Amino acid sequence: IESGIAHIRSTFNNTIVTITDTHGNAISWSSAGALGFRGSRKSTPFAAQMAAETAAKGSIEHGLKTLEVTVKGPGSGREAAIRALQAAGLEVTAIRDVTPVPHNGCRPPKRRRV
Amino acid sequence: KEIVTLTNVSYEVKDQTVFKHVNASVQQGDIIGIIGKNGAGKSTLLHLIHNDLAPAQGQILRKDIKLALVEQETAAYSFADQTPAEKKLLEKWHVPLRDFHQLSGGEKLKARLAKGLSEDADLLLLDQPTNHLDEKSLQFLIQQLKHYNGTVILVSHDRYFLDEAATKIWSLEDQTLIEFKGNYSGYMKFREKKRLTQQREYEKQQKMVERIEAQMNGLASWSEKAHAQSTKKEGFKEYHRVKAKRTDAQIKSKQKRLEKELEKAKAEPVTPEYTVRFSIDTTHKTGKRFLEVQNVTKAFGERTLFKNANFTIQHGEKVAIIGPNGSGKTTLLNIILGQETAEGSVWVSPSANIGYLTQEVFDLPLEQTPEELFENETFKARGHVQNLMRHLGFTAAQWTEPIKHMSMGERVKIKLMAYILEEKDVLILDQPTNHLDLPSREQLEETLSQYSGTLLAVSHDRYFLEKTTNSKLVISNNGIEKQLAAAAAAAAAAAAAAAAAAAAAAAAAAAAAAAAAAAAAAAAAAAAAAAAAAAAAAAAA
Amino acid sequence: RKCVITGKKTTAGNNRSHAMNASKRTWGANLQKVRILVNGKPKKVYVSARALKSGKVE
Amino acid sequence: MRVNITLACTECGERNYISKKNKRNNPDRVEFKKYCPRDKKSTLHRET
RNA sequence: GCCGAGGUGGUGGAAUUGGUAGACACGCUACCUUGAGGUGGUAGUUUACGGGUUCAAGUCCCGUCCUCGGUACCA
RNA sequence: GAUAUUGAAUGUUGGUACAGCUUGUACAGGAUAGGUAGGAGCCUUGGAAACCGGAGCGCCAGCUUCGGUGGAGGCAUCGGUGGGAUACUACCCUGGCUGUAUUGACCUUCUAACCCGCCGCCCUUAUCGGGCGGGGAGACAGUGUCAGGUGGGCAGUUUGACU
RNA sequence: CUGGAAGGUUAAGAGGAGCGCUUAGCGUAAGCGAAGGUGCGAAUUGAAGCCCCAGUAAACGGCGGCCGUAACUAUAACGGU
Ligand SMILES: Nc1ncnc2c1ncn2[C@@H]1O[C@H](COP(=O)(O)OP(=O)(O)OP(=O)(O)O)[C@@H](O)[C@H]1O
Ligand SMILES: Nc1ncnc2c1ncn2[C@@H]1O[C@H](COP(=O)(O)OP(=O)(O)OP(=O)(O)O)[C@@H](O)[C@H]1O
Repeated sequence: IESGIAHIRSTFNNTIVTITDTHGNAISWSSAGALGFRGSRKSTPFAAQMAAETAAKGSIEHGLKTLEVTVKGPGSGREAAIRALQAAGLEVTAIRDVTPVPHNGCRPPKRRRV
Repeated sequence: KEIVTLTNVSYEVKDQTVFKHVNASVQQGDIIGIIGKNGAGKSTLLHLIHNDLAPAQGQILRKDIKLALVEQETAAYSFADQTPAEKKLLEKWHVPLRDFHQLSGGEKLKARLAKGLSEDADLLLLDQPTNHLDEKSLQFLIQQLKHYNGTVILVSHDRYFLDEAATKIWSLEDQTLIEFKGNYSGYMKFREKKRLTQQREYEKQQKMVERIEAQMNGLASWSEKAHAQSTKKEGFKEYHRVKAKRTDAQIKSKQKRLEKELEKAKAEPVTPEYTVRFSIDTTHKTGKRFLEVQNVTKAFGERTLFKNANFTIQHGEKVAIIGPNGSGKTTLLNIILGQETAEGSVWVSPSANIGYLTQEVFDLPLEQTPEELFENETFKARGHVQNLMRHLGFTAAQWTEPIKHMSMGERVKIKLMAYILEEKDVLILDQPTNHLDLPSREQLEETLSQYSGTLLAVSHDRYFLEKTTNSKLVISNNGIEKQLAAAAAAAAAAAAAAAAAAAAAAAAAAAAAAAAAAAAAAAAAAAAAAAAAAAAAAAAA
Repeated sequence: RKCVITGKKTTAGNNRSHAMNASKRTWGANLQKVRILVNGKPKKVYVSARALKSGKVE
Repeated sequence: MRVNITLACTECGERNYISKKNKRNNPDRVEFKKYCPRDKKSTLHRET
């Protein structure tokens, strides 16, 4: 294929990037822990850059070239992963900043120091 | 179909019954591997199936006659250079033919296993093909044996060689062969599971035995009271004596139930796993400087190995010496330690006590007892020094065998004990890890890390040296290469600096953008664009 | 329960176990009720499965 | 341990004799010359 | 008195003849850290006994002593 | 569980009975030589050198086939190598695809056997059963033989002597 | 008990490598011996169960020791194992 959508989910531990096909069929996937970083280094935006690089390498086989990147999850590695999809040979056209916002929904687990 | 069958095969020598009640099968192209402790008939079994040795009991039936026997130490092996398919093996592995006696130990098994593979064989009875091999030859073995005519039966001592090159395993154990098909990695998964089943069932019958003996003792201590506290009041003396009989009839019924369930159970206590404890001391107060080999040159007529290879190693460090096939590994230690065309200078400490280990097993005062061999001065010098060190470090009640009528998977162990008993403060291990066992080389892998320095560890393994390496001597073309790291690809000046600096500044700009995405608006964008383009420009050159 | 074609029925013999303990046991007919014309009409009687193989008209 | 030993002949192959020996004090296959009544003479026998 | 059980370092306690003043967790000692304690970090002390068997003994064996408990005189 | 009632299709992975043929280099070398025998010539207008495309292997050196441009050229002893000569014959089972016939196993699906303490009609004023017509299950189930496990639910029995 | 089941084992039925026995024949003897009949029979396949992995106690059942420590006169809130 030529076109797909890049789902980045960056949460406070991990930044998982799956480059999928438009009606949701994953070409290749790699996480920050898949690259090898096990500790807190999973949270650094360099691992998100590396994960976007590995997902870009995996996506260009049977292939695809022009992405459409959907940012999900509250984290840090969104900007480096969008930039690293560009520098790894792909094009990033649209940027959907879609973290799942509940309106009121379920109640969160308790705050931590209490 | 099968080709060779075994039934209740045993063997008797002057230690004890090595081997008993052995039931196994060789088939049409099985890759069968012997594992087992050394000295456990690992290669006596091969001489039984070869009919090289006649078994005391048991019937060994075979069908096809061709039995290729490739053993350890075939000791001035012949130079019948015939049936030239051997020379294909003798020239893939890069081994010259010209001699036998001046060859290193590394080449001679590759020149014996060569003649063994190609006489003609539908059945291979080979002892240990994985001693002194480099990985380009160790990998060549598996491509031989996968692309091979028939069945292979090997005694490996390798978890490495059997993950690729095994279909069955004939594990030798406590005097009994047991076979398991499929792999070696899942084989120990199978053994640990059967050990858990037998340990749970022995723990259950031992617990039940203690329970029924306790509830039998409580009834006895009641029957004694109930017999002694009768004849006092209320009812004559046989209404109360019958109650003692009523308890004492149960006290025997439960014992008969106990003995019957134990004769049906027959669940033995689990034999323990094998440990060595082995360790080391070498705690002598030592100086600093040990070995200065300057301007060395070694040649064999026109065969030139060393030329102007200047290296200097002092005390207290792990020196791994790696040669892929014939780098002179064995030759350097001889020309470190000796004369005979060490051309140049080899200076060594005069007061250092260099304890030497050989590759070749040809330095024994043969037909001597280990009693007379090992220096055992008075009383506990046999026990607390020596016999504990043997039995604890793999020996049976084998205090006096002739030491190469021994097992030959010992006699590396004899050298080893003679070193490590006495704290010699300098060791050089010219290929130790190949004759030893997966419980034997492991503890030498461990304690040599806790060893107090000055080690010269030649090892064709890649995983043994990961515990015993700080610096390397990679023998190569035109002499040595004293490495202190990987030292490949000639670590550079301009391009490496540009790459690391541009990547670190790139991660600076990326983290500065990604920490706060909407603030200090847009200098970071020009920064990252120019830095990424310049990184591509530097990597493009 | 006997077959209508041949006189094949339930007999009796022994359940001889190990230790040759003679228990007392019956032997049934593999009979398999099917539709056959024993008269001019079909009547759906018991048959046997020995007599059903290729011999008697369905 | 102590083992029952048959001592088969070599000229006749006939068994003809039993005595006991150790597996430790005599680990090798023992041989003697005894009388073979088929051979009607003294003959070297052999543990089998 | 009889039977059954255990007798190790200050403590509780594992050890199928193969190295233990102790191998394991605590105490204890000397130092460090702290204002001084505690925690924390570093190093340090012949198997109840006597006589064997053994190349080797806590273990295997023969005897003595102690303590738990059952089994008795008596109140 | 097998087997008998109990057969009709469509794929599957092994193996035969008839069949297709391809895969082959340690170095020296102009190269890819598996070896045993003949061997001084063969292939060409029913096409050679060369280019190109693709199935195919490859120890990526170079081979293998097929088709398409081309136009009379390839290729062999001998020359060299080295342990051994290149044009047919077979094999070697090292490493594939495709079809016919069965063979074993597995998955689906069908319906005509079997089953229906499902409906309607008739025998028939019958909650029996049994003929017909539908529906449902359907090679299962049930049932017979054979077998293993389970089985105090039941049965026959044993459970010593001196004192 | 309940659930799982990758794997080990595990029957009969299947399969039939082979080895006997007999025998025309070949062998001066000694012995070998095709085909057939027939006796036995290995490798392979072969479920449930069991081994294994989890849950279940208003299931069957089971529910500890010893040592120190407080103005002493004693116990131990406490600590160790
Ligand atoms: N020829 C022999 N005579 C008496 N005893 C022997 C002989 N060979 C070996 N032994 C004893 O039996 C043990 C086992 O010897 P075996 O034949 O199993 O060699 P192996 O152990 O198979 O070789 P490896 O040690 O490499 O496994 C030896 O270590 C020795 O103690
Ligand atoms: N004295 C000698 N004469 C001729 N050749 C020699 C001599 N010593 C060594 N060589 C050659 O040197 C080569 C390498 O031998 P070396 O001493 O490095 O042992 P190695 O290669 O490590 O083998 P191994 O690992 O079996 O000891 C061998 O091919 C050998 O023929």
